[PDB]
Amino acid sequence: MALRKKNSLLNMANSYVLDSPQPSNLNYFWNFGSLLALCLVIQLATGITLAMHYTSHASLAFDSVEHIMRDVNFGWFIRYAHANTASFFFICIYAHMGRNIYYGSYKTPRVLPWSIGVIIFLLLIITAFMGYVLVFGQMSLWGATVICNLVSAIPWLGEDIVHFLWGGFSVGNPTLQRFFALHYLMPFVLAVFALLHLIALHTAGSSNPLGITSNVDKLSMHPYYSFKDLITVFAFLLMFTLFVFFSPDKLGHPDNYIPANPMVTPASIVPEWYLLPFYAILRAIPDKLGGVIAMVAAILILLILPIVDRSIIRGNAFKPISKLLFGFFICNFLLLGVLGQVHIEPPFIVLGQICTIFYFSYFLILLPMVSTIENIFFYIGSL
Amino acid sequence: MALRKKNSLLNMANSYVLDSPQPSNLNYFWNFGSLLALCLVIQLATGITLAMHYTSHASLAFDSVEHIMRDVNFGWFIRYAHANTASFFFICIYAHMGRNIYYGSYKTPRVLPWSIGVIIFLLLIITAFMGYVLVFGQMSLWGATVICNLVSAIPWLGEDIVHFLWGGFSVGNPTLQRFFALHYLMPFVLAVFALLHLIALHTAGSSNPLGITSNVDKLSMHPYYSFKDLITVFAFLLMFTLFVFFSPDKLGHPDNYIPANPMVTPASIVPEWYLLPFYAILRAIPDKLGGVIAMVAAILILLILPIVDRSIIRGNAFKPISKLLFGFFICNFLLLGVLGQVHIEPPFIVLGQICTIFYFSYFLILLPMVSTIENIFFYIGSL
Amino acid sequence: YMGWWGHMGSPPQKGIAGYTISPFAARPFAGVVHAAIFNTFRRTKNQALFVILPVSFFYYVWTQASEKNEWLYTKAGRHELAKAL
Amino acid sequence: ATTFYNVFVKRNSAFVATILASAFVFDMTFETAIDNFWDRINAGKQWKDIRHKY
Amino acid sequence: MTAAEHGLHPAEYPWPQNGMLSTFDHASLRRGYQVYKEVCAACHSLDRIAWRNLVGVTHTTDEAKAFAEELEYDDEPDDEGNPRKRPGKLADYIPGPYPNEQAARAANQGALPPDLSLIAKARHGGADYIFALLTGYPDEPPAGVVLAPGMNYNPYFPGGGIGMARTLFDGVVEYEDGTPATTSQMAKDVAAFLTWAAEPEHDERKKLGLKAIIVISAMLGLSVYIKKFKWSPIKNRKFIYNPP
Amino acid sequence: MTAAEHGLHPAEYPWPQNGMLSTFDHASLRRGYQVYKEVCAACHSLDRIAWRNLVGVTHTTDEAKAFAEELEYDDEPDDEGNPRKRPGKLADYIPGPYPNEQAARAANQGALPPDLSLIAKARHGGADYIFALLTGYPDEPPAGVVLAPGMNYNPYFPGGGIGMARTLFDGVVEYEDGTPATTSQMAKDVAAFLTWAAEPEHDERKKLGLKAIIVISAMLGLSVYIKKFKWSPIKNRKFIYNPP
Ligand code: HEC
Ligand code: HEC
Ligand code: HEM
Ligand code: HEM
Ligand code: HEM
Ligand code: HEM
Ligand SMILES: CCCCCC[C@H]1C(=O)O[C@H](C)[C@H](NC(=O)c2cccc(NC=O)c2O)C(=O)O[C@@H](C)[C@@H]1OC(=O)CC(C)C
Ligand SMILES: CCCCCCCCCCCCO[C@@H]1O[C@H](CO)[C@@H](O[C@H]2O[C@H](CO)[C@@H](O)[C@H](O)[C@H]2O)[C@H](O)[C@H]1O
Repeated sequence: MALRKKNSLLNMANSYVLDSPQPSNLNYFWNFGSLLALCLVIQLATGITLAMHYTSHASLAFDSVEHIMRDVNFGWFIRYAHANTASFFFICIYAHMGRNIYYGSYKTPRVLPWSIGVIIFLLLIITAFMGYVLVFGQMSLWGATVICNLVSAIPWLGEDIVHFLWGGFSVGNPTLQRFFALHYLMPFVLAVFALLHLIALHTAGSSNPLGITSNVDKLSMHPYYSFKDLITVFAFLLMFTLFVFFSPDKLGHPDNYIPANPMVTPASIVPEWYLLPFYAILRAIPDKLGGVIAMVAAILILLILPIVDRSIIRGNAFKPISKLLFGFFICNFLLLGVLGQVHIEPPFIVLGQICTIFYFSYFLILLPMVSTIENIFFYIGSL
Repeated sequence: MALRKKNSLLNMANSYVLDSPQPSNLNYFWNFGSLLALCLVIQLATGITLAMHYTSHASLAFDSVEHIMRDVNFGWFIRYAHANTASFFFICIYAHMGRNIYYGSYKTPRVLPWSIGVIIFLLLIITAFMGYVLVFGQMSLWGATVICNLVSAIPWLGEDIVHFLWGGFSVGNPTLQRFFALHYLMPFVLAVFALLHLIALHTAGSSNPLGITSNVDKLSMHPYYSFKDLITVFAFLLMFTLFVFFSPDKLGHPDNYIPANPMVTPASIVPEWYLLPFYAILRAIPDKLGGVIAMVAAILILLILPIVDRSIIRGNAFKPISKLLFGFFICNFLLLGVLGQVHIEPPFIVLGQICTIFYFSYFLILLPMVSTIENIFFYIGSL
Repeated sequence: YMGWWGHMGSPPQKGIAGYTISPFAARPFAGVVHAAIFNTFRRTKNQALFVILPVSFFYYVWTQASEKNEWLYTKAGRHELAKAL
Repeated sequence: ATTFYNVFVKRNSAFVATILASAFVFDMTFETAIDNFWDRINAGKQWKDIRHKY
Repeated sequence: MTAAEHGLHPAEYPWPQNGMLSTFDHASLRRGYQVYKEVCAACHSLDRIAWRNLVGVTHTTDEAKAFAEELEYDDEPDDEGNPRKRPGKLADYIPGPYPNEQAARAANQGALPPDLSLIAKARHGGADYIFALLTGYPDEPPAGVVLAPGMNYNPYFPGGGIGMARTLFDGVVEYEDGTPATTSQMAKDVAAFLTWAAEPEHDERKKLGLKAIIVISAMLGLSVYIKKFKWSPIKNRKFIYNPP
Repeated sequence: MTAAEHGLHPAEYPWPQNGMLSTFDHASLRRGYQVYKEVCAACHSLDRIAWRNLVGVTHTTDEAKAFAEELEYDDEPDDEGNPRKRPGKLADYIPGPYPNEQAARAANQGALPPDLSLIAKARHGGADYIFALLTGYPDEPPAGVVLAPGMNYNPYFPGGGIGMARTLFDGVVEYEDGTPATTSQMAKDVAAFLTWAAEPEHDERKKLGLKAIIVISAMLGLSVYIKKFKWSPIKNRKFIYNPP
């Protein structure tokens, strides 16, 4: 017996990166998982390095970030890499989730990796939210203030919970120091859940773009998918290079280069772009608590896809009507993102409400209807 | 099939904490593994909490620790728990390693868990060394200075490496901020290696005090060893209680309540007690590089126990001469510890050299001789 | 070298009958007083030398070293200290 | 004993409810008992004992 | 929002540093330093820049030491513990015009002139915004605009009323290199200088970027060849089926 | 090392707070505060203690506010940005006698009197060391000891020559509670007060410890019963072997 199979430690690595049997027909949308692993490795390497030069105390935080930019050798690179890779992490995660929804990756027997995936996504959001506060610029402070005040909506105990989160009566030094400790921790938690969702997947294996079994025709993970993953690693590095070296501030807000000032309120307080669709959903509901619930529900509703999809066939490759609906769902999610950063003004207010209704009706009405009708069309159409 | 066996995630937990088949005759020295897990959980919980209130900048570090002691609710407890549990972690680890050496746990087929265990021990040492510097009192600073200057002994590049570690020309702010980031990280690395050494063990299972196979007579981990582990959890908590609540500074050095001062040198610079034997070994060799090598070798030599033990029988339960030698080896290691904190004065200088020779001769001469002779005595004695 | 329940890797077992009784049917502390006194005495007596010999030797060595060191740093020990350095 | 077993012990839901209710009562009574005992062994020494002078 | 509330968007000017392979013009940086020093520094600090930062960018070691040595900085107390001053060193930061915010506001009719070290990154528009703002004070506010007391009309500033008056007029500075100091020239130089102050890694970053782009592109090309090479047995596979 | 180089070891005095269940004596703490304030505070700071810390320990809210309000602290600058003072508040820290180290050393023949907030933890011996040192200045140094200039002989201090002279003499303080202020009484009170300053959680910590000890002991006893209960089928197992 080969050592890679005999030794239990080597055999675990072998099972995931070498002998792992994969479908032979995965397309390039199966490359996002390893890109997400790459973003995670870059964030750990850059984040731990920033932590060696950053000071979490509110009197020094913003200046420690300027010290990183100006005095630490290659500090500018490490900071820009960390800030831009946070955006790339979300591009890759939305692509990965888009692939999973289009190809029916959430269907049995893969409900459990999908459900752990939904938690990974929530952990990413919290991680990135706390990391952004650490700069302690204007957007850091004011974004923390408005987002943490959403917790005040929790009935009875909400205000008490907010003061407890802040460690005081507004966002200040206690808040910043705790966000640093939690920002350092959360990526380790996220790496554990990423590993868990792959262990859960390993029972059924990867799905594939046709939606059929691949037990008939498997390929080893290495060398086939190893070398296929390198192509997108270098494509990603080229995109990364263009942002980090040539346009390092394109994805950021200029106001975060002003030190936090509790007196002056910035013109517009908006989240980072990757949170914008959830913010538009929150704005759509007039009630404070209503808005919070809708915003959370917009993520938690992903957990019901395994139920509301009634199709007897996995994925959309062969479903023209499902493909059209999916296209509308995606474009609506991008429009919600754009509406998350407009001013609360006509006619964007009503538009945001219609887009919010469409977002939820995809899960609750349209997908169950369309998937039911397509079942009948496949059966009658092929009689 | 039971869900605990069917579901792959549940089945992994099941395999380690519930159905795991254990020998039915483990004694209380098999309880140190779960005590070490308890110390690790306490250090993670207390350490992450301290990180929410601590400031790593040299101008604020010592004062942030006083703020924790004085102003943070239960800050005194969290700090004393963290500081004392670091000592308990080493008591438990020495007991655990003592059990492993006495019972032959390093012999085939358990070389790999033992070898990963040696790395765990090195990671513990580095973790605790960096954590102690974070207080930035007199012992923090001066202990960092002396220990980091040992690296200057590396030929050719040693001085350059030290300046690179410090981030400057002496121990200062850059050093403290990097030690904070690495102190936060290292426990996560240590938890991974702890898990790895248990996965490696799971192929052969636990050894037992008789040194024979337990494949004939197994007991489930739960409820038997679960409930046996609770006894020592509460015994540990009682010891912890007596230090943390009634004598929280007994194991510490008063000089670490003086703020770091690069000008004034403390009367005596000694490491924390748990590093003292290694320090005595270093002092024994007059050469700087010699001393460093001996000190590292004193830990790395544990890796050769699987080779130098020539016995055909696992462990010392039935070996009167090996038991006597083991007793001398242990007491010598404690004497080395005491000599690590005496002044460099007669007659402790020569004593430290004799004890150092005995430490190494156990591995290189005595154990191979005694184990060879006992093999012959067992065979002839039972003819 | 270890399997799992049902195929643990034991040589075939045959001819052994094992018996036991329910924890609810048994007195958990039956014979505790006898054990605590006589069993512990037997167990301790048989291991006593393996502790006493090394502990007593290293304690003696330490005591001699620490006493000499103390004496060398008194007035009376001045001359012997001068030679020792 | 049968009655007691049947009501509080037999169903785990009831057993856990009884343990938690007992923990609540223990917690409140133990607090009060320790407070009084601590005050008696340290009588005349605490701020509450000298406060009246000021 | 009304366009006034947003402020007019600045033109895109062709800066020397625009361009993937382009550095700053260091002669413009030097001239911009002189405008900062003779005009802006009366009201604005540049607190994140040390004298050593100018060296090998705009000035030699000696010129920068000379600037530092002309100033007095707080030293460590003397032996009786009394305060002392020392001459400046290269390590020192360029000192600001005011001791605190209150003094700054008192000198500027309530308005607080921001520190300019990050201003090029802290405003949409960057260099273009700074150039547009400095050169965009009309002689007369558009009819109908009511300025608050101590405000000046400037369309680039959101709301239109800014607490900073026009400061650049032809020949307020005499450049040491003989360049005609027009309003436009000084605004261009100072905007370039402040852009440098906000991002002093700029020139190095873009050159390292060029190296990265080249290597990564080559590696992308080779990774495509190697993937296709390894995959060709799978892609080229053929089957013959004979139903059993 | 010589015994002189180590310093004489202090006696173990029976402090009220010695004892697993014992608090500080708060009346002694109050008297010790008064010794700090009237004797030690001339040379030593207590920088880690705020006025609010005394409240409900040694003083009422009003007494502590009165102490704070008698002092002036630096306020925020006024509207012209000029410095201002304000009266003290409970949040303020007790102010030290010197502006800096240099001033402190100049007043004490070169020696620097340490801050006393942590001194009970920062010295082997704790309260016993402080009491021994304050009461252990002999009238005459042992014959043969040569003191360096500005040094005083004290055997408890390592090396024997300390820069602090004897300061406690019978009746230097008049206690407000009528206690006779002897050298010994004042040294005991101030040592108690400084021990409190180093560890103000002391009283609460020990009471929580008592609760922990009781609960954990009970749980240890019950965990032994439960382990033995669950293990009895294994311990009681019997075998009959019939060789096949
Ligand atoms: C004598 C006063 C004074 C002089 C001279 C001065 N400024 Fe200002 N500046 C101000 C004040 C006051 C503000 C704040 C205006 C406000 O917020 O209403 C300001 C604001 C600015 C802003 C920020 C506008 C914004 O978007 O918030 C920039 C950029 C600026 N100044 C650059 C310069 C440059 C470049 C120069 C000269 C070369 C200069 N200033 C000269 C007083 C001055
Ligand atoms: C007028 C000066 C002066 C007064 C009054 C004074 N001290 Fe000091 N004290 C010093 C100086 C100077 C040192 C430093 C001595 C040295 O390091 O040689 C010192 C050192 C100490 C030390 C530390 C000794 C060591 O181990 O390093 C303690 C404790 C101490 N003082 C407590 C007190 C207490 C308690 C009082 C009064 C109730 C007091 N002092 C009054 C000047 C004073
Ligand atoms: C999923 C992984 C992570 C994500 C998505 C993430 C995201 C972010 C974001 C968005 C910021 C704000 C960046 C900026 O605009 O300046 C940030 C800052 C920071 N992050 Fe992370 N981060 C991750 C992992 C880590 C890790 C593991 C550390 C280890 C400490 C860390 C340390 C920091 C520090 C110190 C800062 C503040 C300095 C700065 O702004 O650059 N991060 N992070
Ligand atoms: C740190 C974030 C993540 C990492 C590193 C990660 C990694 C991966 C990897 C390597 C795979 C196998 C290869 C592939 O299909 O791309 C995979 C598959 C999968 N992931 Fe993720 N993932 C992450 C987040 C998520 C999220 C947020 C979800 C869901 C909401 C998700 C759901 C899934 C599912 C369902 C699969 C199986 C898809 C299939 O093969 O059909 N993952 N992931
Ligand atoms: C194996 C686990 C760990 C060990 C052995 C350990 C050991 C130590 C030690 C010896 C100190 C000096 C304590 C003192 O005397 O005050 C310390 C301080 C510290 N540790 Fe840890 N530690 C561990 C895990 C962690 C973790 C996971 C964190 C998370 C950040 C952390 C954060 C800190 C901080 C902030 C301090 C400085 C404040 C203080 O001294 O209490 N530690 N650690
Ligand atoms: C964080 C530190 C550690 C943890 C949490 C840990 C945990 C454990 C646990 C739970 C076991 C099984 C139960 C037991 O025998 O006690 C075990 C066994 C073992 N550990 Fe450790 N351990 C640690 C460090 C080490 C070190 C430093 C070594 C070796 C130098 C070591 C070597 C072993 C060996 C050889 C075994 C198998 C012993 C046997 O059952 O015969 N471990 N450990
Ligand atoms: C939760 C699912 C993840 C599985 C790992 C969890 C833990 C796990 O394996 O538990 C067991 C309870 C294990 N004890 C034993 O093997 C054991 C075996 C024989 C006898 C005794 N006692 C005798 O009297 C034993 O105690 C133990 O303490 O090990 C921890 C270290 C593990 O934690 C980790 O590695 C992660 C981190 C805390 C290090
Ligand atoms: C950075 C991550 C930290 C290290 C973690 C390493 C990867 C995760 C491994 C944990 C999962 C182990 O859980 C289990 O492991 C075994 C051992 O290979 C694997 O077993 C799998 O491969 C083996 C042979 O390669 C097959 O006989 C088996 O049918 C198949 O299930 C599976 O993966 C999983 O059933």
